[PDB]
Amino acid sequence: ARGPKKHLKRVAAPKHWMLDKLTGVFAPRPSTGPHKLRECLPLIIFLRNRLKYALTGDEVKKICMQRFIKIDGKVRTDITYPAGFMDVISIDKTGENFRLIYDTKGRFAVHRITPEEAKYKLCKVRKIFVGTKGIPHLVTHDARTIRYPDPLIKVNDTIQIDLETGKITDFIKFDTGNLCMVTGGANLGRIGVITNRERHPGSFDVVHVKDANGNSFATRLSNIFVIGKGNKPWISLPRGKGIRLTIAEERDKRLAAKQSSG
Amino acid sequence: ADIQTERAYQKQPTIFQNKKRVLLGETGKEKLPRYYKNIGLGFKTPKEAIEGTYIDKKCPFTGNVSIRGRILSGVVTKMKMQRTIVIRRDYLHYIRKYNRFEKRHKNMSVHLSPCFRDVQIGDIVTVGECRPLSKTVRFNVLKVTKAAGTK
Amino acid sequence: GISRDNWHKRRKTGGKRKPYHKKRKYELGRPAANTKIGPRRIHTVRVRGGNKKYRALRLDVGNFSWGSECCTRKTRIIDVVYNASNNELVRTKTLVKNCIVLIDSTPYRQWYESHYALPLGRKKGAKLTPEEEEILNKKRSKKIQKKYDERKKNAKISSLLEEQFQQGKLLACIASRPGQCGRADGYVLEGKELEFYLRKIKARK
RNA sequence: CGCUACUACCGAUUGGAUGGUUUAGUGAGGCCCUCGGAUCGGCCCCGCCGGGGUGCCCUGGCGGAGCGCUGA
RNA sequence: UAAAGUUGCUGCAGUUAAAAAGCUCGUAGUUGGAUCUCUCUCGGCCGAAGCGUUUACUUUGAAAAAAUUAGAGUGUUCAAAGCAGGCCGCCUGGAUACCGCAGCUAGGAAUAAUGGAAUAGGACCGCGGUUCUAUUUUGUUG
RNA sequence: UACCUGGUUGAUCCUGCCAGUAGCAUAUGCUUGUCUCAAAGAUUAAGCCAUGCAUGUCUAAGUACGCACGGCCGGUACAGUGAAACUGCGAAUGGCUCAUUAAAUCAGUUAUGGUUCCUUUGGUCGCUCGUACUUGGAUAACUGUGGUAAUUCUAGAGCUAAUACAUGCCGACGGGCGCUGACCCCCUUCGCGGGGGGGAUGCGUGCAUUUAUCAGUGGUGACUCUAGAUAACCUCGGGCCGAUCGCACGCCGGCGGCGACGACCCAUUCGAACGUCUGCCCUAUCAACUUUCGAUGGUAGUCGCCGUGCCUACCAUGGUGACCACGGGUGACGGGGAAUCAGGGUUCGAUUCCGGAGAGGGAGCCUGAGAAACGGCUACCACAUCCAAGGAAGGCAGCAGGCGCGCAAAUU
Repeated sequence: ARGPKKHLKRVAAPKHWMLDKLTGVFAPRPSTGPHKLRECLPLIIFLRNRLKYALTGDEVKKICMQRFIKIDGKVRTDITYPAGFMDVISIDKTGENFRLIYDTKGRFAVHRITPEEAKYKLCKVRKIFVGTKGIPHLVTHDARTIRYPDPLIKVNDTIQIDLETGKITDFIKFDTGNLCMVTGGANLGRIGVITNRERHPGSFDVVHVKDANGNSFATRLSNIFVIGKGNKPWISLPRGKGIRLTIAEERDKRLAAKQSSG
Repeated sequence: ADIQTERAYQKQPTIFQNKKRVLLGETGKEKLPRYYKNIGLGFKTPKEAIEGTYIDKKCPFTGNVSIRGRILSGVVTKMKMQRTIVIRRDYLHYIRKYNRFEKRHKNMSVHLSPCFRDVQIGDIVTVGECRPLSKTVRFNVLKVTKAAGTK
Repeated sequence: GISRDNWHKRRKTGGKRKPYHKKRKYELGRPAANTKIGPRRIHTVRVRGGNKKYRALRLDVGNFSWGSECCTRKTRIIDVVYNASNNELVRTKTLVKNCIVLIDSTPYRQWYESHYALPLGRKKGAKLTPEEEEILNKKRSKKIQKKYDERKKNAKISSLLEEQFQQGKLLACIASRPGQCGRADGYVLEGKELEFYLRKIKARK
């Protein structure tokens, strides 16, 4: 009531931040940005909770105000800045680059990438419109407006943009057989090949996806993010390759790893 | 069959009816262009809408309304309002303690365009959700199915 | 103050409604802009989101359109003669949307003179005003007169439009909302709309 | 049925107690007076010599008023 | 709250213990007998396109906050808890289930239902007879 | 653990309750050695409040002539730290409480193709065709004169700034495009012949703002979408296209690199608002309810950010009910959820998370993107503080603390 809220209770925060309940009452309310509040990762969470480079939010503030953190090639001093899917985090002082990719359990993994792969990112386009004297435009999941896109790029396709120039380098059409990632829901974090799309006019479309090991799942069309042409990815996948293991195989692998390593 | 039965002039706002004509090429009322659209979800525009003359700003086919949201159904119970009818929607509500159901109903006041003529009490009508058209009306009749007990 | 909420209203069944909150700012209403005819006086009101509405209180000039010829000119508003909502909106002469007004015909008539190549029409009493017959007769080359003739070939004005042009006034409809935009614009009545509104005014009088 | 352990209804009661529940009048009010406008303001008809595109006239401090012109 | 099968849906009782209306019609409600096993496009098993008579089921698949509850792991010194914990900088976890009803999606059709031909006012075929013509032509547009 | 036991009789079976029995929640009594976690003025009084605190804020980068301090030349505008004050932003979050509220709130679902949106992030930002080497009233701080018993009251006088604010077109200045047309040349011919391009005093040139064709650029299931084109308009209370700061010393009267702050407008980032598809407690000793006063619908408007009887005028009599309408009651905020496990259920949920509402009771507003805000204002009602009796100042259901109420709840 009476205008926007500026706080976020720690228990009302997104569960994929893996925050604990005894640390405090509040969670870092992510600032407005290119990614939604519930499907982002605030810079403080990444720098403190994941990378353990800082112990408190003050140390995260010191790191960020030393202009050491670059998100998508731009220095970001906001510690609650919302970093999201496919966003590139480059820390030049320590010489490592990360790409925010969901792990198979629906959480943002600490996925280290080579500096060559840190120069671009994949963006799913959200709408294409024509404005201002017949100039086509393109809106991505990253809230980037790219003017003069290729006429073959339509909605639900993912483009590849160079971060330095912010211009489209390549694109993948949304079609069966193309590799994709699920960015929302129960199957969030899973990687597979698109097999079939069911269209429901006036409602949400359903896309069916099959893993490398043949597991088949489905999700709404808005949750589909095509990664590469065919079954090969255009980006580097996390330690797990998008395969979701059942709890039985997870336990079996954990027990085998415990046995082998002492 | 006068259309102008109100204090203001009735016309489709999209269609311009004052275009200059040709004297030697005009004998009698030539044509009045008709504005109509096809609504989505596979609903066919009725013939009486395309070749009719009625002015209905709330008509899903020849008006300013857009159908979006719930597609429902019901039976016509009352037809005593201008371009508006009352339909009844019957359903069974589950009571968990007794593992049984009870009959319940809700009446919806829906807009009926003049493209649906001779709709009778008891017919099954398919309604589509639109913006609030009045205090209680939020649905527009999209298709009229004649009752099994009809002529 | 003035409220536009629906929770002060009886339910569809007819039962009484008990408010769960007091009046909100976003449910407000404002007094009407009874836009009379007079020297231009427009007040600005700040609205939700910081935007601006133009509450016109007095207007005597509007941008009206002659639809058939596609000739829209800035014209003076002379009178209101029909309102489809309330008679008192004609008696007190308020400019609202879809109200029938009398507008000057001088700009449209002058453009028609710049169009004029027609044969003898209504030129009995004459005018004998010099430097005005240039726009009708002029000196012109052959192909210019050919173009003017080919324009005359497709010149056709309704008898009611002529009868209005003789009196110096035209019937028009306000297609804008002066109390919300500050502009009283519209289009000149033509065709069956003109006939219908002429019958309405005649039956009223 | 001549004893008490036994609030309320009916009270030839209108004697009393945080008791606003709607008619009919009056009436708060952001003054949204279109009747209001001594005041406050670079030219408006000057005091006069700040000084020039001509120690010679398109001038840089209104000393200073006149319901005449305009401005919130 | 359980005990209370003393509120009974599961699951009570009504001859005599408390209890069936004096009797009979009757609308809503509830319940209701048998019976039915060039239609469709790139390459002689594929997306589209489905009025199959809408459904009710049943079984799936999405979407359903966290915390709580159930539950996986993890010697808090044990436990309630918490989301965390060793190896002369590296390994991990921070799962999963359930989330009623009502909405959305997808097989087979048992079983309340709904019965499409009965004055035939019921597929498929030859007639285009004034009309829109791959948004009329198919050498330099008639 | 899917459990029973005592009590009617002289005795017996049975209905049936009373009592026992275990948990849970509030109070209370007695008792109390370690150690970990931990509820806590909800119930009565959304009763009343002394006092203190709870919302402020400056970077290299809006404004510094306060010696208030301070430097290395007191003939180099501003060296620096910099209190005050103007400007900007926040104060609409948070915290508290549960009074009101029974399709209301709320939950799941869906829609905005019916709206607004500070900020963040992309970010149309020489697309206008006839003093720019920097423009103007001011006013605070500061200095002085004061008034009042009194307040975070303020007046008069003397100074002085800007990021309250640009009404420039020296720059793309040749333009290009579409026009009320003085000159021009052609195809078998000296008889009015049907058809082609340049040219100026004279007119105009952007999606936020309303009244317009064929393509109907690109989309949607569906637009009266987006884009385009022509004719015009463009608000006393104007309208966007930049009148400013940042320590290094560098380039063939000029150019340059990083920034900061602004600002229209597009992008649902955060939202908010509005749509009732379904689901809510008891009550018939509540059976009909709504329609001078909108009750249901239609038409046209007003208002509103927008859809809408939201409001007005006219028109039509509708609309809702035994599948409980309407009325009444609730010791009713809704939900997540909490108290036994036979299975099924019965109760509870003021209470830390989500949504709503309120700030003694009503009502009306200013500012602002956002409030009908109360640690904002203006009234009335009820209480209540100081007074020199003229007046002035109030709102703990914030944290603590008091009084009161109580069976019932902590440290100014």
